[PDB]
Amino acid sequence: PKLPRGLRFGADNEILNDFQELWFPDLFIESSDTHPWYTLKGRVLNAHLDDRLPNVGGRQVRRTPHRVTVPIASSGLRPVTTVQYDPAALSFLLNARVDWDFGNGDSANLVINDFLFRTFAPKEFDFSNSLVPRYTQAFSAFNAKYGTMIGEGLETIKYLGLLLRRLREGYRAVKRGDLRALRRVIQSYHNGKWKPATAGNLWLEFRYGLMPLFYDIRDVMLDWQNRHDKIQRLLRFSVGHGEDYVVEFDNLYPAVAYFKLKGEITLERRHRHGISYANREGYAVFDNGSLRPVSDWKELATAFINPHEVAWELTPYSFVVDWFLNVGDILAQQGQLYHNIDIVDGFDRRDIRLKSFTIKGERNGRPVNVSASLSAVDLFYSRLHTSNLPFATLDLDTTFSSFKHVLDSIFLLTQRVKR
Amino acid sequence: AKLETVTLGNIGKDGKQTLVLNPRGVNPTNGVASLSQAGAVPALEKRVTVSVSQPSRNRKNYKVQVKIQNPTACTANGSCDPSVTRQAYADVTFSFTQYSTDEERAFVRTELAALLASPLLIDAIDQLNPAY
Amino acid sequence: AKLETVTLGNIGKDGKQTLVLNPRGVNPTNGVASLSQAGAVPALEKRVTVSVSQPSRNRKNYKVQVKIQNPTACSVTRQAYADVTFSFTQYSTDEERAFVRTELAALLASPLLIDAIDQLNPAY
Amino acid sequence: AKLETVTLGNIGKDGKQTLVLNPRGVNPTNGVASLSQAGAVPALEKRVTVSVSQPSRNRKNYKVQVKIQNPTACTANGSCDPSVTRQAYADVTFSFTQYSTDEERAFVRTELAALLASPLLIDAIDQLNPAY
Amino acid sequence: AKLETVTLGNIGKDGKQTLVLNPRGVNPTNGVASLSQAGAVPALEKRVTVSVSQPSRNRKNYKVQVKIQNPTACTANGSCDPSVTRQAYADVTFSFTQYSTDEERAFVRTELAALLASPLLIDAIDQLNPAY
Amino acid sequence: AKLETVTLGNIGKDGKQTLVLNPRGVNPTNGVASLSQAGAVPALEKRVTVSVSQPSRNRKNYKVQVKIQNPTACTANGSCDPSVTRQAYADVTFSFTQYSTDEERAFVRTELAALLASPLLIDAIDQLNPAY
RNA sequence: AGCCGUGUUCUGGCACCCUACGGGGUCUUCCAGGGCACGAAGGUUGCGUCUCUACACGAGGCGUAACCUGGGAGGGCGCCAAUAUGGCGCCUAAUUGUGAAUAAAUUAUCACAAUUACUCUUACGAGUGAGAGGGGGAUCUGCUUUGCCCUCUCUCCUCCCA
Repeated sequence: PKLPRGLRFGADNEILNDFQELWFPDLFIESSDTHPWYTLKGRVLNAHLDDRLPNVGGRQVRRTPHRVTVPIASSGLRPVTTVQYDPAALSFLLNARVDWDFGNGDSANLVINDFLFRTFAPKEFDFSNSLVPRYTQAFSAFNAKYGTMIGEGLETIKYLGLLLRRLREGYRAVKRGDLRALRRVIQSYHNGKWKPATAGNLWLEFRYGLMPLFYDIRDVMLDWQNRHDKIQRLLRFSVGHGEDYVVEFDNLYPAVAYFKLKGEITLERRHRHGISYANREGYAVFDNGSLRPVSDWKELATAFINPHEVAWELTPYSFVVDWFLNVGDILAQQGQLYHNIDIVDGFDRRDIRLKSFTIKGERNGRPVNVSASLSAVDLFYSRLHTSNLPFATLDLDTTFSSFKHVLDSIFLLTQRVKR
Repeated sequence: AKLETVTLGNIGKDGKQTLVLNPRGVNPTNGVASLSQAGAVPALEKRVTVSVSQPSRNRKNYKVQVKIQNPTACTANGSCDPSVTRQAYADVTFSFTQYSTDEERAFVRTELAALLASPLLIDAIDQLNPAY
Repeated sequence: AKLETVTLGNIGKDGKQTLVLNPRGVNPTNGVASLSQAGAVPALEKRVTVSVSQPSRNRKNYKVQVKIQNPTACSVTRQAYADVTFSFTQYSTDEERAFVRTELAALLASPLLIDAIDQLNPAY
Repeated sequence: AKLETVTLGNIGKDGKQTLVLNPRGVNPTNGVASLSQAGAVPALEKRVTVSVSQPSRNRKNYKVQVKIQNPTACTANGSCDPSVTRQAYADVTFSFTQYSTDEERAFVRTELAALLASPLLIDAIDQLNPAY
Repeated sequence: AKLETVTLGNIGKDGKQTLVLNPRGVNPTNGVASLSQAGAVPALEKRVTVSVSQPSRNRKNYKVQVKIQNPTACTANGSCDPSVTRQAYADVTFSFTQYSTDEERAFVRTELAALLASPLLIDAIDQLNPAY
Repeated sequence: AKLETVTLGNIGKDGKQTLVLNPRGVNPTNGVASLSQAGAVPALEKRVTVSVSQPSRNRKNYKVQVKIQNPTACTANGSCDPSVTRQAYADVTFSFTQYSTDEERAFVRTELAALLASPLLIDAIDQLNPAY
């Protein structure tokens, strides 16, 4: 009651998504008239008619209420919502201008507005046989289509870990206290036998004496963020197939049995399916109230290169240890993106959309001429969540366990840094 | 906590008056729900605001702010509508952590509610007398 | 100021057509409510935005703004739009505010402004 | 397109034999469904495979392969179980565009079927007679 | 080789426990079908993987691989989530020639089962006592 | 190591603006200092980085570099976060032979200052006009 | 051939500890000496930058947009071998129109000019699919007759190096 319909509380009073309502909502019937009136303006058989009578007789559609979700992952992926709108009969307004000049004194010319008609809706259809095949091949080529980027990401993250380890060595040298031994890393960048000039200082030979290290760190962590972005974008596979289905509308008489209206309506129905992947443990209970942003990822990288920093003259130790700790925090946060990755969500959607139409008036010798434009009011749209996946999936846990291992190791390394 | 007509019954010195704050809306730019007593002059009405700040990345602490404003009439012997002369303000900001608990939240609420009625704060605000 | 479906009848040169404006999300970046045509596509075409900016260090002086936008296509080939801004002081009264609203409506319905809008002719 | 016992009717020269291929399975490593005649010895079963390759970034074309495998028994007068001596292959390779039609591709199928029926291919395969 | 619920009865030292293993998705990258306990958490703990590599220029010599894997875990006194303190697992590998016969393969299966049932392997694993 | 506060004056065309630059640190790699305005915003804080080099191997002359940033700080930007819209770069570079003199350096120094103060460079830096 | 530097390495010590006041084990490198190999932006144009020139002008290098040479990856086709797949060969931006084209007509080669994915009038331009790149930092009580991070830029035979 406190939270909106599609939400619920957790153990420690944390915002969470109510699956029972998300995937199994309470349908309800509705018969809310939208345009239960039509207006004819003009003259027919020398009779100016401008009445306004109703057109809608009875409505009935089942649908679901309004819901709210919240991302259940660091990347911000939201869960899918079960929705239904399956009108018993379709609806399409026709703002046509019927007119026809017949002999023996018989002319008609007027314009119709807010005139709709109900017709059958082909709900019974299933393209599973056509959609299921279009996953296996995609998965098989996946590794052949992105193994390159996954491998370069795996090496980039290990390179980040190596950089952080070298930085940790330098910091530990700083903490223990030594000017000459502190140059262990300094010799790892100059590519040359650098000689001293005078008596230096600990913080002086560490604040920017490691500019190549800082530049490398910034560059390759931006590199990893960029690849990361794509990689998590790569954890989703949506595919759909569309076909055309022409339909006929029953006869109708906008006037009082003065002229008949017939023709055809062109629609297409497309069946779509989308599979997703994420953690299989914390997906149900993902703390959205305590997470770090994504900007601090750039913040930490640029901090050491920032030539504006007063904490180097007040508390170097605190600032550098906080740098470590926040890096480890972000690392652990992104770690959950690769722990036990399996099918977590799945939706199947069936939707109908008009494309074209045709109109033909026939009362006596095909006297009517129609030049109208069609527009729909009600379209069949049914999107249901499903958990049964009757086909071989692409379980991407084994191919990501390495990344999880790497991030855990790096977090251990950085949390091992003490004041 | 949906908005609706709030009617404070007995309030005041002798405890006889009542207040009816009608539902204005919620400024969404800052997530602030507002309530006003029935009138016409925006400058001559008792107003109340309630706001609910979730733990930001730079804060990590739940906040509830509740404000009350009451302006004086000092209506003049003619010459136009009254003029705002004095403005009584009250502000309360409650604060907890993420693993906060309903019970001690209501506890602090009721503690302050009964403090406001105890004789200490009575003459502390009433007569402006330093707590002594 | 509840947001709901608005049925504007007797509009146009001869006051015959009707506009059905359903509400949308109130823009949280600046607190502005929106209404759009019944749809489907015209929803993202036609627009009516409403905001009531309360006093601030630059306002003082409430400012109620109403913007209307009509794009005409055939790709949007033309775009008409209008904007109304009522500035009201804090001591202003709803008497004053309804007077002003009703006066502006009666002006737009008066012959002079139909002449100056529809055919775009200065009062001469 | 569920796999299922395929019973190919009149078959061969006079058109009197019949073939019964049981669904084996579908190798997903390359997305290929396998059918095989009911028997015991894998080396002496009639085999068939069908695959459909979607258009990829380096292909951008619909592909469908149908492969047919016919070993010959040549069982020896005792001395051990039969050994494979000869193996006939058939390899059919349909390829179409993203925008092609069920019409087109059914039509070209039935074209191929009629062609394999027609007298030309008859003696061009059976008799090994060069087309002339 | 349809995949479905497998009910492994009369197992353990006294042959009284039962194991229910449901199927999961088959590894497309190398074609490996998997079962695991009915769940919930033990599903990701216990695993049974089966694969059949068919012949090729590398394979000749069909190869049937059957891995079983049982993680023993527990909960520290004070912890919440169980940690795996041990991992038992075994691998069975059949290599058959293309001329192999269902006859041969079947008795092989049965002989392996009977050996596993025999006192010899019984004590050779249960107690890890070599044959002497 | 430069740790001195500079109280500048006669800023802008009117000459009535004043500024103060407080040190922020030293960059122990290239002999660079850092000075900023009092504040807590990049756009509102003006940057002054002086740098002095000595001959090592790549060059045989000194280098006195001076980089000043005067970002345009906008007030109204959708919130109380004054951002930057126009970054004002001012880069000065010197090169003195190792056999030069403090007299010569002061000579160039004062000539630069006087040209900057005169109406010569003002027309080319502010109004952007060529030498007619 | 010198050596500048890089790498390769070994001798004494730097260091401790031990032995016994006889003498030894060592790791981290470095101080000296010794053994051995080594030093190359493909060309053009265009932009920002470091240094030398100096009236200016220019020059070298740097980082880079784009252009050409070769080379590679994909590359399609056929030839195939035993299916899967292994091997062999051949091949690549292309299409249309204008100049030359033979005495006269075509007219390949070259040049010249445009095109590139679908639907929309074929007018301008719009929509969508696909990919490429960049910026934003994007979660709290949002919608959803769309399934889900927002937005900017570029391409519809490609990508990579000298």
